[PDB]
Amino acid sequence: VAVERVESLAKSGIISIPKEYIRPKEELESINDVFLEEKKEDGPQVPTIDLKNIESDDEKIRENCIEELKKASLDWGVMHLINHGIPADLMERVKKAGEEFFSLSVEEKEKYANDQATGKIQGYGSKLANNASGQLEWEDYFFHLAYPEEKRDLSIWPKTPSDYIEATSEYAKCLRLLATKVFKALSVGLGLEPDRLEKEVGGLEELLLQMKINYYPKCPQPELALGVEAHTDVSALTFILHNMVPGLQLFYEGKWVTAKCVPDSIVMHIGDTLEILSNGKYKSILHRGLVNKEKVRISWAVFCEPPKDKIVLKPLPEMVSVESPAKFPPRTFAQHIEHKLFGKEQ
Ligand SMILES: O=C1c2c(O)cc(O)cc2O[C@@H](c2ccc(O)c(O)c2)[C@@H]1O
Ligand SMILES: O=C1c2c(O)cc(O)cc2O[C@H](c2ccc(O)c(O)c2)[C@H]1O
Ligand SMILES: O=C(O)CCC(=O)C(=O)O
Ligand SMILES: [Fe+3]
Repeated sequence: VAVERVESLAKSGIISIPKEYIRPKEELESINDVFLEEKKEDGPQVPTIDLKNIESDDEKIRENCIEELKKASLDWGVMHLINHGIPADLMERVKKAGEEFFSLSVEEKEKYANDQATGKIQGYGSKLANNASGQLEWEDYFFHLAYPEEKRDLSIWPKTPSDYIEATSEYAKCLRLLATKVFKALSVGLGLEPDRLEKEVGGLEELLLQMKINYYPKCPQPELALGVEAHTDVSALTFILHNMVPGLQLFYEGKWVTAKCVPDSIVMHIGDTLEILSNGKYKSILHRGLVNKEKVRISWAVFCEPPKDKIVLKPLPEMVSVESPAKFPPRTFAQHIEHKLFGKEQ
């Protein structure tokens, strides 16, 4: 087998992209210039949610915050979080370190190469074709478990820069605390006890935080390919950071909306796991990512997942009634992923 990285392809000189990266004719029609889309101020826009008072002593003020978070989650399922409590400089250090790692040569990064054939899913890689179509996406990435600390495999974490492990582990610790706050506000919104949702996804013991760094090289024909294909996140919650280069688009009310860059904010996605548990109340939105020919785009996504086999996911009893039948059958995290993959393959 040959090992092809998109970064190498982007530097091979080619002025035209391989056939494997061109989307189907029907899909190409919806792809435009990400820079112009970013400028449009008409139509629905991704909501910005302020979490300053999410845990305020003032009852009226606290409830107003919880209510705004609830509404955005029921409608969009995605949002720009501000006043989230995570130090701005810590985030700068995480991004700087990621940029230094991907700044190394491909040959150097290959020393961290993953190997799916033997179950080694953590490390440097690029998505391999997994079905008849043979479609490929314009991106490389690095994936690894970031929390709980005792479950980590530090041996595969970048050794360059020297502070990658230190900054990434502290950031992971901060996100874990923020997740607990979001889970409580969301529980209360559904009329459940404060600790209900986080408990159903594994609690402090079983809940996992996976880190995926997405690297999108410049593309010579940006309107024929996608950085990431259209999909919904299978996680409970997803927290993302980026390098102020536009690219994320959301499929809202039948149309692809382009997300704007909001300084010091953190994008949060409601994932399939919470959508299933709430029987469809909280939305797991369809989204994708565009590439361009002028700037390299990078993003840092942290997926909060429940144990893959230990828990059977299904609508909670309180969310199901004769008038509101279950919208999803019972399945584990692993079985859910397999079902989604089985869909496209078929
Ligand atoms: O490789 C993958 C993957 C993985 O290696 C480890 C893990 O813990 C979760 C994962 O999730 C998969 C997935 C599949 C379909 C989706 O719609 C989606 O959002 C995510 C993904 O393919
Ligand atoms: O969307 C994604 C995703 C998600 O939504 C939820 C989740 O819990 C894990 C995830 O991880 C995906 C992934 C991991 C390793 C890979 O090698 C890869 O190609 C893809 C990512 O794509
Ligand atoms: O790069 C982004 O904005 C997000 C990519 C994405 O959807 C994912 O990694 O699941
Ligand atoms: Fe996603």
